[PDB]
Amino acid sequence: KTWVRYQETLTFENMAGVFMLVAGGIVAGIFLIFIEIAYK
Amino acid sequence: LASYTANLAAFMIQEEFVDQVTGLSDKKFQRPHDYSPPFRFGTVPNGST
Ligand SMILES: *[C@@H]1O[C@H](CO)[C@@H](O)[C@H](O)[C@H]1NC(C)=O
Repeated sequence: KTWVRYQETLTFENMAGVFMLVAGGIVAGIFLIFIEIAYK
Repeated sequence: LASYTANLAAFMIQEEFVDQVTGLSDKKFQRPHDYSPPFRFGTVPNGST
């Protein structure tokens, strides 16, 4: 219990690049929407 | 949704197993009235155990 027994997939993997890519798509898409507002 | 269903399927695949008693010094080994089913265990008679 002093040394032997004492020692020292998930959703974090499939969220980071997806969140950053959707965030970059939103940042590009807002500018494209303002270009379309300037078009109409 | 696809990622969450894949997570549930992989968590079924990553199948661990908990145990009822994980120690000879268990609190269940004090009194079987501590929980609602009184469990039972014996030994061999006249044995070294
Ligand atoms: C165990 O020990 C007792 C001691 O009296 C003996 O009578 C009996 O025959 C032995 N056999 C059993 C039940 O294991």
